[PDB]
Amino acid sequence: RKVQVSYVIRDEVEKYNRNGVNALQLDPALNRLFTAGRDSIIRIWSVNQHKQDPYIASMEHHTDWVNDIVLCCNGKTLISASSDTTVKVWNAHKGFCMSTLRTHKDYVKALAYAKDKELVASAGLDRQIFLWDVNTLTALTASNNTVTTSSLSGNKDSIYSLAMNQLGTIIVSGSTEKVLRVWDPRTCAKLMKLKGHTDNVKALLLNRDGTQCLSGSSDGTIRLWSLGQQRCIATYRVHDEGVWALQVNDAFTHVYSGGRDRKIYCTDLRNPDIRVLICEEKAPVLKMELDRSADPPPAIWVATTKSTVNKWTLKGITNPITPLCTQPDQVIKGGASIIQCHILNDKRHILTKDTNNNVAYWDVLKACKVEDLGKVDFEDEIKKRFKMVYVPNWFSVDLKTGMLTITLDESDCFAAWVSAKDAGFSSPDGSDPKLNLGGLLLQALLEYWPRTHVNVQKGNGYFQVPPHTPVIFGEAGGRTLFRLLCRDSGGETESMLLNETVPQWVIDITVDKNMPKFN
Amino acid sequence: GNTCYLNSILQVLYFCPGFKSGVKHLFNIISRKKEALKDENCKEDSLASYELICSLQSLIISVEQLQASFLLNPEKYTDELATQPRRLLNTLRELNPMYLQHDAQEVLQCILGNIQETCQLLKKEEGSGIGFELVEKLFQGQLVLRTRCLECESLTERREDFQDISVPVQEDEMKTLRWAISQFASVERIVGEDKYFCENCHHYTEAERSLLFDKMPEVITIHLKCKINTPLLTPLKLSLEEWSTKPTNDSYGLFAVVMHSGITISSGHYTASVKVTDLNSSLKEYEGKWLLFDDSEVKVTEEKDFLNSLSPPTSTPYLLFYKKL
Ligand SMILES: COc1ncnc(C2CC2)c1-c1ncc2[nH]cc(Cc3ccc(-c4nc(C(F)(F)F)cn4C)cc3)c2n1
Ligand SMILES: [Zn+2]
Repeated sequence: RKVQVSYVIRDEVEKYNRNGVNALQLDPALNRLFTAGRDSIIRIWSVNQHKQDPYIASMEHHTDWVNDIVLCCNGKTLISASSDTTVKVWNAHKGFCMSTLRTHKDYVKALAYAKDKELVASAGLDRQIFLWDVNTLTALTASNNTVTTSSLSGNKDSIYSLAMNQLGTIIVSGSTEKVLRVWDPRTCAKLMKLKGHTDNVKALLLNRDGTQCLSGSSDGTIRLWSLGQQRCIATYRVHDEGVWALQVNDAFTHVYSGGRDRKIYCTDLRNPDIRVLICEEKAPVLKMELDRSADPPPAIWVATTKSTVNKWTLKGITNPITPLCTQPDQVIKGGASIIQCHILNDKRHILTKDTNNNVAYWDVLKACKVEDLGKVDFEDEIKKRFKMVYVPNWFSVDLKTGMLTITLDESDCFAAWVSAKDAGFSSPDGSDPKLNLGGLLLQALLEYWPRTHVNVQKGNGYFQVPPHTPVIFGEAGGRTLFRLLCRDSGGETESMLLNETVPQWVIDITVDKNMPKFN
Repeated sequence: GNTCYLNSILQVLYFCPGFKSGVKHLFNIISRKKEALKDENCKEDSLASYELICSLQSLIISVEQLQASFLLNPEKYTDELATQPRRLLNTLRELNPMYLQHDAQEVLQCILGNIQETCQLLKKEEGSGIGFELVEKLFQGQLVLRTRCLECESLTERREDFQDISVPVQEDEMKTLRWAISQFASVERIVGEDKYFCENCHHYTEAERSLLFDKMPEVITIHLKCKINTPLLTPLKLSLEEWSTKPTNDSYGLFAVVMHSGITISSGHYTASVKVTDLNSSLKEYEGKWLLFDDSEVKVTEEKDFLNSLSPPTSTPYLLFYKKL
């Protein structure tokens, strides 16, 4: 119901992940790696040793965390699940968003894939799993706009993992319900309620023909289940804390596991005594992806809460508790997440602090960085820039992505009325009216929208936000309605979607050019 | 007399371990101060709280005198058995802003809080001029309010104190005490419109508001919410290791039950019952039996008769008490 207008303060292209990565996907034929960073940016890299800067491309059409990604059709299509309650379909070769299914009610957490059927499934916190055909989604445009769900129901709590076998005949869902719920993706019927775990499950796996299942819960227990027998055949205890990521070899023999305890283990399912500590990462493991260039996997990629992604080799050809790797073979370095922020007393500028304690100075009005301050004291610098003039709060700062996301809500967006002379806008005739910061910023964001262009002007008449500044219209709570760059407002499709999406409390100021008034 | 709601919990407190010697060695200090000021200027508000300890000591001395004679209905002999509760109730009502019948749990918490208040008032004149940890280490414990961010699975911990454990009966049919304890202490999930903002994740995540027990008192008091004439299962032995922070094998045993008679709580009659163990002095004849208190009449009844008086729907229990075994 209540719509808020947000925008991201960033560089036009962020090469490195400004946040952690939640999922990994590897293209074997093209030697490409897809990292689903929590900074709403899916980054494509090259996995060659010959590369020194292995950056390839970015896909930045998402809004919140990106939790799971899936490659399809020999690496031609990709499907991404995100915390913005959307499931996006992209071209994997050229890295651009093709479609955005806005079906989930809550966060979209996991994706299951079957490559023999080219079939995908999305699950999240909305207690519903949706099935999709890949070729049906790839043939979608603004004209071809027809695709509903074939939902599976039954989950008595939120879902956190999903998996399908290679043939695409059995699907399983892991929830905070502490119970694995199995369905038939072909007939959409409840099969069994495996009742073994005692905590939330965050990783699932299946063999090729869908006969055995692997489960990794937050209780430190890995579990191997026989499908036809409806029972857990084995429970391995190789981790101190929760198990969050699972991988298995081609023959469905060894399980590769990690989690809160950064230790990663390759444990033989037929004998748990045959386990090797691969490596202990610096951060808790979020997800892993095996290299399948040989039946003995050569290496494995690990994505943790940190921004960097590692590639650890698997070459045992020691004995006790030695980690198999003292340091990773390859490292894809990520950025630094803006962890702390403070708004000055003038409500015009912002002082931010990232992971490396580097302080930065920004102008939220102009939507740009002013300068980088280095490793200075944050509180001392806050008290060092002390301006006495009072300005009301007219916005909010958000770091759900790791970057600056400025949000404006209808209730207090137009609350700031500052003096033009105090705002820094020097008129040649020495004039000084009162200016609304919210209205000026709204007109700067919609500067490239011809519907606001009334005879003709273009902008607020004082400053211009960068044209690459991503503007978002989102519902309070988690729902994201629309997203586009500023300069992209000139497109006819974007213009119509704005005409339909822009709320009235933004229209009456940016289009009708009326006074904001009070309350 | 018409003071059953107070007399029941008074009879219950009489058989609480450490309460007797505790109030004895606490009133010793008050008598010492009286005589010391007799040989040698405090606030009246604290003086009122001082006096009820002496009143309680006189009461307990009279109850000990009545126990030695094995007189089960002193109504024809001594009116004191009814006059002393009024002497205590006047001071109680004076010590409170609150209010012929009222809550039997409110008066229990009020008496315990007044005893703790006078304990603090005597503490403030001991080191500035064990003994004063009576209510704190008999009925009050250490509750823990850890909630877990289901994303990063981090725990945020908070500590609180508690004397009573209010507990419901039915859901919104025969529920064991485990179910009723879970209804109070188990998990409420945070997910949906209003999620939990995790500082570690810096993000909206799911959470689990759960209650836990860290350090337990010597006696556990259990309040039972209701009126509902449908009782539940009342287990004799009890252990709180299922809902404990640090799982320890400190088990407890039921030893006192306060029951309510009448549908209307406005003028319902409270009846008491207490089990007797560790009677080291002499009386093994009463060892294992249950004393029942109805008005001025105390009776001895076997354990099975009392357990059948509980189970079927005449008088439903209102308060339970479990001491450490
Ligand atoms: C604990 O009673 C109270 N405590 C605290 N306040 C009170 C009064 C409310 C201010 C009472 C209270 N209430 C109603 C009562 N009717 C008769 C009495 C006197 C009596 C009580 C118990 C015994 C006894 N004791 C054992 C045993 F097993 F402990 F050895 C066995 N028998 C039979 C013998 C006489 C009485 N006392
Ligand atoms: Zn968290």
